[PDB]
Amino acid sequence: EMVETVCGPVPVEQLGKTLIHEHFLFGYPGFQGDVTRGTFREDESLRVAVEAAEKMKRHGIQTVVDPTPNDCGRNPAFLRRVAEETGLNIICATGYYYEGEGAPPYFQFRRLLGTAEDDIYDMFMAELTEGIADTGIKAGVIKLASSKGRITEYEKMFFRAAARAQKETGAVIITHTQEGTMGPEQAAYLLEHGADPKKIVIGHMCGNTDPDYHRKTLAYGVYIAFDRFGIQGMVGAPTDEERVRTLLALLRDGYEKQIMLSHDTVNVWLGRPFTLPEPFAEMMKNWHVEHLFVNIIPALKNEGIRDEVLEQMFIGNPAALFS
Amino acid sequence: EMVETVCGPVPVEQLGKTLIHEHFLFGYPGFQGDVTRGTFREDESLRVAVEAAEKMKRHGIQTVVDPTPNDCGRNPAFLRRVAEETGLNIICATGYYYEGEGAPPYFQFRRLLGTAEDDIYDMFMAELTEGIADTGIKAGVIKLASSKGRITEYEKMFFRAAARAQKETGAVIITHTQEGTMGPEQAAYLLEHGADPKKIVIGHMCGNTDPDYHRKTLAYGVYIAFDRFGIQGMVGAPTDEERVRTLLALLRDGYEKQIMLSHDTVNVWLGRPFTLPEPFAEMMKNWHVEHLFVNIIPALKNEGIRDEVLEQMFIGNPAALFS
Ligand SMILES: [Fe+3]
Ligand SMILES: [Fe+3]
Ligand SMILES: [O-]
Ligand SMILES: [O-]
Ligand SMILES: [Zn+2]
Ligand SMILES: [Zn+2]
Repeated sequence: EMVETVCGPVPVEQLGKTLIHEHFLFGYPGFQGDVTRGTFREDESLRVAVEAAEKMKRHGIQTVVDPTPNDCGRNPAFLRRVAEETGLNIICATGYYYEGEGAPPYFQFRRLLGTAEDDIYDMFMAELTEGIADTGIKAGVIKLASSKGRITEYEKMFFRAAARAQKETGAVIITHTQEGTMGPEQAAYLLEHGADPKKIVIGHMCGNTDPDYHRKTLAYGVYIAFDRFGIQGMVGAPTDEERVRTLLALLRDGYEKQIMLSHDTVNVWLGRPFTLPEPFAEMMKNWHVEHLFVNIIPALKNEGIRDEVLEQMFIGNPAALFS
Repeated sequence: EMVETVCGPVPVEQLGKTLIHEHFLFGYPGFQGDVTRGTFREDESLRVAVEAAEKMKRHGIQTVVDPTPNDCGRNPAFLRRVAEETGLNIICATGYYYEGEGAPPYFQFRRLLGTAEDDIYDMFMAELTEGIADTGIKAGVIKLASSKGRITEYEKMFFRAAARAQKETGAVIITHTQEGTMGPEQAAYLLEHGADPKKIVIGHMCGNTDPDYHRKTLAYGVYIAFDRFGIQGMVGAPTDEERVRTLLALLRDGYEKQIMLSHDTVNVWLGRPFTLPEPFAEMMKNWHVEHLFVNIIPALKNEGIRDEVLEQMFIGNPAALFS
């Protein structure tokens, strides 16, 4: 009946229209070391974040899952400020990034000590049931991530710890797949360790344009997310045109109750400001929190997708997921 | 004539007896993500650090270089507190750890943007000549590090940025070599890019037990450090007995003016507390800041090493290095 948001427990029935995957803040591991030229401008960042939140509210969004990994600048206290200000529900995560772009040296060390998996489990349990540092904010989801073409042994420690923690807490698991790979593998591995498919979201599934890969992942009974609308050119990404074509094939096949949509936006980048070169920038020009509503949804409607299906995805699915 | 310490500029002539490589705080990249169970206990940590500082002072140490990488928990403000308390000079660094155990994803990303080398350079220049964040503390050395058997392209950006910055500032460069490899390569690569051998310390040279490897590194005119006394079995390290044998061979060959000594201790570990499993842990039992003075130095003296040579290493070499 309840889910933990950054402002405390909230009835699942009150979540309403939800974006399953967006980042208010995000930094690549190592951004901390660039503190002198890349310092965190709090007031400006909160402005940007609050504005992003208001744009979502304007399209009827009431809830956001922000699955920023512990090692990528996750900041629950900041999230709580964004939420207090806007009345938005924000659910945060506990978890580490994938080994390739995460910060593995620390838990790799604890693996040599032979305590890693249990320490990770302990960390999950603590942040889900007690609180994150001294914020007294609890995570509402566990965040897992795998590398391209592989779930590494480092990554598997997290997967195994997450299944254990989900068995103990009933927590929702949300994943990152890298460049359209390992969806089926992720679902299978989690299920083999007793994870509950109705509590799992395989993320970045839109990274793969082959509907059979999707059906293979969907066969496990898990949710899948097309959560990178707007992202074009970078991190191996397909086009929105392909995202839509794939999504339409699935919806037409009756998979609406297993699909959620989002953009994976990064509203404030941690570390030093940067600008993409307009080979990529203009390809990435619709990567913002309104893109789904302004561009994608109308396109789906013009292809015969009905309001009931849209509602299933944005409202009914998150409610079922968290309950 | 001056060098930047955490308490401001200091006459090089006043540095006195110096440990070239010790860490008051250190954490493996990713420690930040374990904040809930691994929170930073400031008061206790400052105690431990101040004590470590006093033990060094008691053995006549006046200056310590703490070359903790930016991405491994470097905390200049904390260092400044340790120094204010004890009167010890502490010189800190600017630099990132090696790829394999650092946090590469951030500057790897800026490489794709094609600005990495210049941003790193910009960071060096800023921390050496302006200050680190808002602490107003400037780094006195640039820290570089390479992987086992290789200096990676990621690492080479830092090496190239450091040569540039040293040409502009005359800053001292101090390196990490991984498991006794790349000493000669590091010196060659830095020299090829116009770095000054008399301002370079190739570190962890004690990781290799073959004197010809050492002579090859020493031929570039650089300093080397045997800076891991007390560390045994772990990270591929040899024994102190081997460290001593190798060091004796070099001193007997007249290399005293190019060698410095330290322990590479980690006085406070960042992230969650741990204990090394008991067979490794006893191997590592003398890994503490008094080991050199209580155990190693008397052994060198019993092998005929004179006071003048010891003084050359602990006092004369640091003076020449920083001037
Ligand atoms: Fe994401
Ligand atoms: Fe070190
Ligand atoms: O992501
Ligand atoms: O080190
Ligand atoms: Zn992701
Ligand atoms: Zn080192």
